[PDB]
Amino acid sequence: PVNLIFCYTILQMKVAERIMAQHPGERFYVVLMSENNNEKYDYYFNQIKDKAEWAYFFHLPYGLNKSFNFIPTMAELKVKAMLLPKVKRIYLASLEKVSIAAFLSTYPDAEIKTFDDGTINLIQSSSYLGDEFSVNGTIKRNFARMMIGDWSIAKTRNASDEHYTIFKGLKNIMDDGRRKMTYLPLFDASELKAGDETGGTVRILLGSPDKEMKEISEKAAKNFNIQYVAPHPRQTYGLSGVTTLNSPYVIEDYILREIKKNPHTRYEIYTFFSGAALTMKDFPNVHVYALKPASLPEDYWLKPVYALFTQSGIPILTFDDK
Amino acid sequence: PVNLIFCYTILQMKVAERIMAQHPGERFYVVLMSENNNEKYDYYFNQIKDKAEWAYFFHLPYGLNKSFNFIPTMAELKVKAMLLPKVKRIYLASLEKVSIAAFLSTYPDAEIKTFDDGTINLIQSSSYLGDEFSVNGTIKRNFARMMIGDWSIAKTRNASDEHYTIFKGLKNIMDDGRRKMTYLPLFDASELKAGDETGGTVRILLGSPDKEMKEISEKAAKNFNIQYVAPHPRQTYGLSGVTTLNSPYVIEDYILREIKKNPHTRYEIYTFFSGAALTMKDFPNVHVYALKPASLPEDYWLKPVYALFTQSGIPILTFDDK
Ligand SMILES: CC(=O)N[C@@H]1[C@@H](O)[C@@H](F)[C@@](OP(=O)(O)OC[C@H]2O[C@@H](n3ccc(N)nc3=O)[C@H](O)[C@@H]2O)(C(=O)O)O[C@H]1[C@H](O)[C@H](O)CO
Ligand SMILES: CC(=O)N[C@@H]1[C@@H](O)[C@@H](F)[C@@](OP(=O)(O)OC[C@H]2O[C@@H](n3ccc(N)nc3=O)[C@H](O)[C@@H]2O)(C(=O)O)O[C@H]1[C@H](O)[C@H](O)CO
Repeated sequence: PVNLIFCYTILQMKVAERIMAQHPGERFYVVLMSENNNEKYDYYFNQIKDKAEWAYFFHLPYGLNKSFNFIPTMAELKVKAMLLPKVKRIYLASLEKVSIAAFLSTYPDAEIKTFDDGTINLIQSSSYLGDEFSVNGTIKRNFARMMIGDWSIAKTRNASDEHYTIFKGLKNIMDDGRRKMTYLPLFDASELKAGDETGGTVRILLGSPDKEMKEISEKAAKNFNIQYVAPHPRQTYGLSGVTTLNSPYVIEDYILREIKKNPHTRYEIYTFFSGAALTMKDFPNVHVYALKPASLPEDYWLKPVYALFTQSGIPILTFDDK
Repeated sequence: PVNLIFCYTILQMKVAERIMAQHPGERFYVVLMSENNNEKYDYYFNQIKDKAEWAYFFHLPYGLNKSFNFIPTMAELKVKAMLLPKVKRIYLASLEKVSIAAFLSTYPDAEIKTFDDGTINLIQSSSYLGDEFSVNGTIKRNFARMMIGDWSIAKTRNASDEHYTIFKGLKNIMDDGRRKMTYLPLFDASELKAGDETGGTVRILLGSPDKEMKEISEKAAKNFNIQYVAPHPRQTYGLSGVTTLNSPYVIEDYILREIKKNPHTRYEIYTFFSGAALTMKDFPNVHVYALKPASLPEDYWLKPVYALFTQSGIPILTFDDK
C-alpha cells in the first residue's frame, strides 16, 4: 500500500523528505515535475531518489506553468504574460479531454476539436452495458465503469464542436449529437492511385508484442502459407520460419507506401485481432483476415471485438494450433 | 496565434499530420506524451517535429495510464489491474490540487494532504482583492483572478484534511477551517544545537538569477561590507568583488549545515526579497535583511512582499545604488 508525493520545486522535495521521515519504513513513490533542469534540481532529485522506493523526474518545457509557487515581481509577471502562447485551437484525442482537462481550463476561449483515441472509440455505449461488463466487482465491470465515466466527461465538459474519426461508417462513442462527426482518412485515394488487382498476392502476418504468442504466430504462418511477418512496434522476440520485415514504418504507413509502388498487387493482412485490421479496413487492395487459435479461450478477446470485425466484413479464420 | 495538438500514440501523430496538412502555413505546437519509448515512436516523433513550428516529447513512466486507447484483451486487463499501485495517501502542493486534479480523480478513496507550494501561500485572500490587483484588464488583476480561481479549486474540490506549512505564524491561504493546519519545520532545533552567538559574524548576499541585477548586487556587496555571495540555483553570471560560495546545496540546506558546525556563529543573510528570507525567518542564529536599491521603482515588488517581510520582523535596508 503506497504513498505518493508530488513535488515541483527543490524545497517541496525537502518537505517531501520531512514527511517521509515521519513515516519511517512505509512505501513512497515520489514524483518531481519541473521545467528547470540544473545542477541543484538533479542533486536534490538524486537525494530523494535514494530515500524513496520509487522516484521519477518528469521533465517539462520552459513556460508550461501559467501559475507561481512564489510571489512574482512585476518583471516576472511581465515576462510570463508576454511569453504565453495566444492559443486559438486545441486538437486532442477524445479521452485527453479527461486527462488534460486541467490544461484546457487555462485556455477557456480556445476552439477545441477531438480525434479518435483509437479503436476504443468504436465500442458503443450500449456495449459497455453488455452482460460481459455488468458483473459487479469484476475486472471487466471496472473497465466499463471507468470508460463510461470518462466518455461522459469527454462529451459534456469543455465543449468541443467536432470529432475526427479514422473509421468510416462504424458508430463512434463521440457521436452524441453535440458535435460534428468528420471522417479523416489516413490517405487520399487520389494520391495512392491503386488499380485492379491484376498482379500478385502478398501475405503478411501482423506480429504480436506478447511473447507467449510466438509459437502460435509461427504455426499460423505455416498453416496459412504466409510469407511475411510485420513485427509489432513493441515486439522484442524474433519469429522463425518466416521473413521478418525490417521497416521503420508502422503497418499502415508501410502498406500505403507499398500500394503506391505496387498499385496492382493484392495485399492480404492476417492478424490476431490487431486494431490495424480496423484501421486498414478501407485501404484499397487490402484484404484483412482475423486469426483465431483453437487453444485460446473463446473470451480471450472481448465480445465487441468479434462484433466490430464481423460488422466490418472481416473473416475470422479458426485453426487448431495444437 | 498558435494551434496545439496533443497526441499519445503513433497513429494520433499521423492524424495530427493530416490536420496540419489541412491548415497549411499555420502555426502548430505538437505535444507527444507516451510511456513507451522505442525506435518507432522516435522515428514518428522526429517526423512530426520536422513539420511543426515546435514539438515536445514528454516521457512518462510505464503504467501511468489507467485508461486504454485500444480495446484491450482480457489478459491486458488482468496485467493492468494487478500492476496499478494500491494508493493509500497522496501528498502534493496545494496548487497541484488544480494541475493534477485529473489524476486525483482516479484515486477517489486515497487520503489527500497538501503542503505549501511556496511563499505564494502567504498572500491572504483579502490581499488579492487589494487595489494593486483590482484594475480590470491589467497584468496584476489577471494574476489575482487566476490565483483566486485556483485557490478556490484547491480548497473545495477533492477534499483534503490537512495542510503542512513551512512558515510558522504567518496566515496561510489554505487555512479556511476545512482542514488542519500543521507546521512542518525544515529542521529540528534538537538536532541543530545552536547556542549563544558568542563567535563571529558571517555575511552572505543571496544572488539573483536576473543578470540585470549584476551591478546592483556588486554594489550592495561593497556598500554593506558583505563577504560572500550564494548564487541562485538558476544564476548564470558571476559576481566580481565578492567570494562566491560554490556549494551543491540551496541556501537553507547550506545554512542549516553551517549552523550545526558553527553553533555560536552569527549568520547575516542579505537579499533582494528572496523567499528564502521568509523560509529562514525562524532559523536560529540567522538574521535576514532585505535590500532595496534606490534605482528600482517602489512597485518593483508587489505590496504584500513588503508587508510579509515587515510582519516577519525583517528590516528593509535602502541604499542609493547610483
Ligand atoms: C499503450 C498501448 O498498449 N498501446 C498499444 C501498442 O503499444 C500495442 F501494445 C497495441 O497494438 P495493436 O492493436 O496490435 O495495433 C496498434 C497499432 O500498432 C501498429 N502495428 C500493430 C501490429 C503490427 N504487427 N504492426 C504495427 O505496425 C499499427 O499502427 C496499429 O494500428 C496492442 O493492442 O497490442 O495497442 C496499441 C495502441 O492501440 C496503438 O499503439 C495506437 O493506436
Ligand atoms: C519556477 C520558478 O521561477 N521558480 C523559482 C526559482 O527558479 C527562482 F527563480 C525564484 O527564487 P527565490 O524566491 O530567490 O528563492 C527560491 C529558493 O531558491 C533558493 N535560493 C534562492 C536564492 C539564492 N541566492 N540561493 C538559493 O539557494 C532557496 O531554496 C529559496 O527558498 C525566484 O523567485 O527567483 O523562485 C523560485 C521558487 O520559489 C523556488 O525555486 C522554490 O521554492
